[PDB]
Amino acid sequence: TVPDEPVGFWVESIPGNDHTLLLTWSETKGAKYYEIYLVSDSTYKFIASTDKLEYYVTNLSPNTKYTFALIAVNELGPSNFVTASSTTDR
Repeated sequence: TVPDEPVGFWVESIPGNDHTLLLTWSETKGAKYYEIYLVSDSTYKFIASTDKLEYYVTNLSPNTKYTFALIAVNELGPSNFVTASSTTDR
């Protein structure tokens, strides 16, 4: 089957850094990789694909609320999307 939807998707600050966010999520049944999107103007814009359980999104603007969407993917297809948000507030 396609993978489960990831859970525990969190967007975390990096201490003293207002240009980066650390995304993390749980290990997901069936997942061969994960794909991350930025939710921008109520559309999804590709950011990265990874086989890890975390990803640093860099070159962000300070004082901005960012929302991301995450899927898990295998050969059969993707899971549903899950979202999470945080800010780069100084």
